[PDB]
Amino acid sequence: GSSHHHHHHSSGLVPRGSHMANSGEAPKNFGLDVKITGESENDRDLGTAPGGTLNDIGIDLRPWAFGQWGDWSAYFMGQAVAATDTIETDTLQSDTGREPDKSYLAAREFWVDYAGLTAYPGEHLRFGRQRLREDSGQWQDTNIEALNWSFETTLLNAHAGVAQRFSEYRTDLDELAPEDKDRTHVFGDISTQWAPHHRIGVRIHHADDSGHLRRPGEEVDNLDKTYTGQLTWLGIEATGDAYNYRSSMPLNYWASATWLTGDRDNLTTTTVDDRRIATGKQSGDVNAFGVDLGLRWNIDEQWKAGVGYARGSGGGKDGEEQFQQTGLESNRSNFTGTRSRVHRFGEAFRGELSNLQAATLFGSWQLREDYDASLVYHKFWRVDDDSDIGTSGINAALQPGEKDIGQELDLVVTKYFKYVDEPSALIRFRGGLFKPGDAYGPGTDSTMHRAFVDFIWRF
Ligand SMILES: CCCCCCCCC/C=C/CCCCCC(=O)OC[C@@H](O)CO
Ligand SMILES: CCCCCCCCC/C=C/CCCCCC(=O)OC[C@@H](O)CO
Ligand SMILES: CCCCCCCCC/C=C/CCCCCC(=O)OC[C@@H](O)CO
Ligand SMILES: CCCCCCCCC/C=C/CCCCCC(=O)OC[C@H](O)CO
Ligand SMILES: CCCCCCCCC/C=C/CCCCCC(=O)OC[C@H](O)CO
Ligand SMILES: CCCCCCCCC/C=C\CCCCCC(=O)OC[C@@H](O)CO
Ligand SMILES: CCCCCCCCC/C=C\CCCCCC(=O)OC[C@@H](O)CO
Ligand SMILES: CCCCCCCCC/C=C\CCCCCC(=O)OC[C@@H](O)CO
Ligand SMILES: CCCCCCCCC/C=C\CCCCCC(=O)OC[C@@H](O)CO
Ligand SMILES: [Ca+2]
Ligand code: NA
Repeated sequence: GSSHHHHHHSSGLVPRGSHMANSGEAPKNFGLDVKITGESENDRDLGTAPGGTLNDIGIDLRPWAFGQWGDWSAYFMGQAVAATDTIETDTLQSDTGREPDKSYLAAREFWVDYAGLTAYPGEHLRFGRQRLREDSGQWQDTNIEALNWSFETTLLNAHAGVAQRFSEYRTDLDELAPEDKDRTHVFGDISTQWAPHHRIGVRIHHADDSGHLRRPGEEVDNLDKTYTGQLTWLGIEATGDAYNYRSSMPLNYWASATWLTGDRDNLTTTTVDDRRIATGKQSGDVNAFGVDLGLRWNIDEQWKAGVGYARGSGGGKDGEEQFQQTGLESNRSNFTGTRSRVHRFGEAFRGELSNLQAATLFGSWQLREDYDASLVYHKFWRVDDDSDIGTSGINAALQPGEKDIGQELDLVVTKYFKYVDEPSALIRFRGGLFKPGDAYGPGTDSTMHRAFVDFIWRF
């Protein structure tokens, strides 16, 4: 069930001979996930700077081990990558002692788990570097060192945990991103299925930085923090089979509203002879708000379509209304109603919900467990046209006073195999075409793309 070590993986594949493939089989003690990935990307800086283009291939091997003894269990998954350039073989990868190598080894997960606090198999406590994920992917979808308690039953779901990055556990990245250094996350949620297939819930997340900012006069480089924060996200979420590709209902929906409160100390800098020097810091409250809404029409067993709107506040008095996400999110979810997860704000733009408004349209198709396809359109705007947006897959400056971020068309197409009841492999095309709007200004490329083919096999 939900405690299975691959439960959260987007692939949704089942190895031949596993207990999940046939319940008469014993749980596997080991396996191998093999991934071959090609990536073409051009041009992430919209032509404004040298580099930013990829046309490259790689292999990513992920052996894993699992043991189970009464209420105790334990899991390890390693990772070895070899590629022709530094492509993305991992949708959850650290965004980048921060220069990745073409080839590297990593310890992806390593945890121990105790399920004995209660008799519910959906209840367990997990300690170590582990996959944390909730269904929207907008709060947590990452591998991180954590102590996390899960409780999943028919009428009640709840979770609580703490997490913090201490290393990347990678042979090529020796340092943490500044945003992660000394940042502790505590989180939890409670929800209930108040009617068959409809859930309502509350969610909380708190991030606290124990690190310090550079002092005035000190040089500032890319490994220093830009701010320290104490931030709390408090949300309400309602869903009707939002992320369930097997739904029986004719309509599926999601609605969430999140209030971000707390305080940030923002480092100030100036440039002095081509160098960046700290000049001080300024504190201020944050009082910001995010919303994501979606409606999906299940037209028949195979065809679906829908619409989405999301907005993360921006700007405001001393920047207090600048919404931002936890930093643990992927923003990838099954929001098109298929077995494949899709980036909620574009495979190319990869928007974070921060000073950003997005309108989305999608269609999808699927056949049994054998195929799926999704076509997604997005239009993006800034909320406050004198404030930055958050992270994105585009490295180009925004022009003050322009709200038109751009538009994007994405296509995902997947074949599952090894008709197959429980597939053990897949081949997927995932592409996004991004058309920058007026916020990107003159001299930028008219279009940009990011496209992948992935072949994944689980043994
Ligand atoms: C404590 C904080 C970090 C978590 C530590 C987790 C380390 C776990 C790495 C282990 C991988 C899974 C299997 C190890 C034990 C397997 C074992 O000998 O089981 C006995 C038998 O059932 C099969 O060999
Ligand atoms: C090993 C480190 C532990 C850190 C966390 C401390 C745990 C303290 C005890 C927690 C208990 C949580 C269970 C509460 C809910 C139980 C429940 O609703 O019913 C359980 C019962 O009906 C079935 O056996
Ligand atoms: C229902 C089963 C799913 C069917 C899947 C069909 C796959 C279609 C794949 C198509 C890929 C390439 C599409 C053309 C690219 C056009 C393009 O880049 O235009 C750029 C230009 O318009 C910008 O001004
Ligand atoms: C259902 C069909 C959907 C897509 C159909 C159109 C064709 C898709 C072509 C694939 C594009 C992904 C781009 C990355 C592929 C890997 C790549 O560029 O390899 C470069 C080399 O092999 C290394 O030099
Ligand atoms: C700009 C986008 C277009 C406008 C969209 C407007 C959408 C309005 C937002 C939807 C509100 C969600 C209502 C909650 C759903 C669950 C509900 O109604 O009650 C849950 C239970 O009854 C609790 O027992
Ligand atoms: C343009 C983008 C916005 C479109 C989506 C807006 C709507 C999002 C969904 C939110 C609320 C819909 C109302 C919930 C209805 C479900 C419900 O209460 O069912 C009642 C119960 O009897 C079910 O069996
Ligand atoms: C279920 C039957 C098949 C799916 C039904 C339609 C859903 C798929 C359509 C999605 C994306 C394709 C591109 C749409 C272009 C949108 C566009 O240009 O919007 C107008 C533009 O002025 C900006 O608002
Ligand atoms: C089948 C279609 C159903 C879904 C319709 C789309 C979803 C709701 C659209 C409503 C509002 C979102 C658009 C906000 C636009 C704000 C805006 O353009 O501000 C900046 C403006 O100066 C243009 O650059
Ligand atoms: C019904 C299908 C609609 C087609 C439009 C989908 C847009 C998202 C996909 C993005 C880009 C094109 C995908 C096909 C392969 C692209 C590719 O290999 O580009 C090579 C690159 O060197 C282009 O110069
Ligand atoms: Ca470039
Ligand atoms: Na339990």
